[PDB]
Amino acid sequence: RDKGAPLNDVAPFGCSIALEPLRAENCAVGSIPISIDIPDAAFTRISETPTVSDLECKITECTYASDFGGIATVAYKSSKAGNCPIHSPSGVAVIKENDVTLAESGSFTFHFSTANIHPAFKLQVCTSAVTCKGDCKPPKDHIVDYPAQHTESFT
Amino acid sequence: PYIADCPNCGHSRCDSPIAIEEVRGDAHAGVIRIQTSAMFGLKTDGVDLAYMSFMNGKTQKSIKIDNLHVRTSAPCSLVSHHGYYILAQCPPGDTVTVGFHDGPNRHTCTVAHKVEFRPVGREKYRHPPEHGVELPCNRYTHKRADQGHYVEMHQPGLVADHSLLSIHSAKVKITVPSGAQVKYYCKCPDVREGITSSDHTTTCTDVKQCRAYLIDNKKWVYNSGRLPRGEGDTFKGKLHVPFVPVKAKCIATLAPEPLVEHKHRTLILHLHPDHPTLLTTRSLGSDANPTRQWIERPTTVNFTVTGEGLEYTWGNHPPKRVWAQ
Repeated sequence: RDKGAPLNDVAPFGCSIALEPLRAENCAVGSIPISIDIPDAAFTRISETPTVSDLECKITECTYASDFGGIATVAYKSSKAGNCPIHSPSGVAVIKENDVTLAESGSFTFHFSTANIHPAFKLQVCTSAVTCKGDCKPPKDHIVDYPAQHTESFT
Repeated sequence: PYIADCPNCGHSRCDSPIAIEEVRGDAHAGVIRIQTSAMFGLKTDGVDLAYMSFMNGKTQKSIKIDNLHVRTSAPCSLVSHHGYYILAQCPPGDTVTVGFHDGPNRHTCTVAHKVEFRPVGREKYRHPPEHGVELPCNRYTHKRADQGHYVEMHQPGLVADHSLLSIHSAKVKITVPSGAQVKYYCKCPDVREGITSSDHTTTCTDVKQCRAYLIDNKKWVYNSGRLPRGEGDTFKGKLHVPFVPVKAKCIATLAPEPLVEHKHRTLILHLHPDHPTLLTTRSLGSDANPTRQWIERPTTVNFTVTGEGLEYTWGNHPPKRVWAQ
């Protein structure tokens, strides 16, 4: 009753604690150089996924925010029809969808989140790059847990 | 049922059988474990925990528990008795004040001991509620089937009993309880040990200069500080404690929910507790910048939340978290 406060209430860089193996959970700080050896069986050979090039990408309502409020239609121009994994190799944009299904050259919006007013991020739709350039809008409603954006830089 | 010297026994220092030692207001659940020098529980022989054996005279009195009263600043609530020992749910109190009613007399015993009951949690109540979260308090059991510790309980030393030292019409006359061992001599020169039946005293005459003693070690005792040593030996009598402190989850505290209010990277929080609540936070940057303050008075507070996040702990209510981009 004349103590000090607990490290799960005074620590830095975001940790939680247990009287358990004496861990300090979930300490969000810095980076980790991670490397994986995938099973080659899990790969799909390149000649079986649709080639998607001759496409077009554009935002439609980009939300300059944390939750995946950023969206963008993509004028998919496929060869076959099927799945197509997606990612922005630039860390500007973080995407909710890992994979998008494709008919023969349709269009499918995805969700994302950014931190720069003019998100000029590449999007790699299963070996087809594209700039989803545009402009974003600030939100209004910021009191709930932690983000998916985590990409703040010079903007 | 041992008898010792109660400190403020109604009037002043008597010798009560319920002489209170080892008050333990160290748990959380409104409970204190106490030791009387009296051994209530079963009778002298074999029956019914809910009966009542203290010492009257050299003798026990194994009868009903009818009107026990532990109390403090307010009257406590009994929880359970076993052996010398009682558990009772008490409020806080500067003292502890115990007593039954034999029926002809109040016959209580009282003692000093600093008592409090913080519940476990960042809420500093004065008392356990009916509701709220459960979380790991420290507390004593209801039960007796208990071995987690044991305290030494070897013999009694002698005791005084000048009811023995009658007069043989000119000489001071000792007797014996049941053939017990009476340790005897007087300031004058006469019988010097005393291991006897009822003796007389050839030499001295006055009752007030003789050794009225009772080596009656047919039943061991608690090793109270208010015991005279049995000088002969450390006899056996290792004996358990019933009321072990256990990891009960007390029905426990909870503070009323906060009023969350948005501002630009800032939480205004109009706040309004029931009791003093320790609030605290952790700005999750590697700059921690935490805060602590017991809040009992309702207060609108503020928190400069950063970009990456903050967390928020309204008492033992679970920790919240917040994105303030």
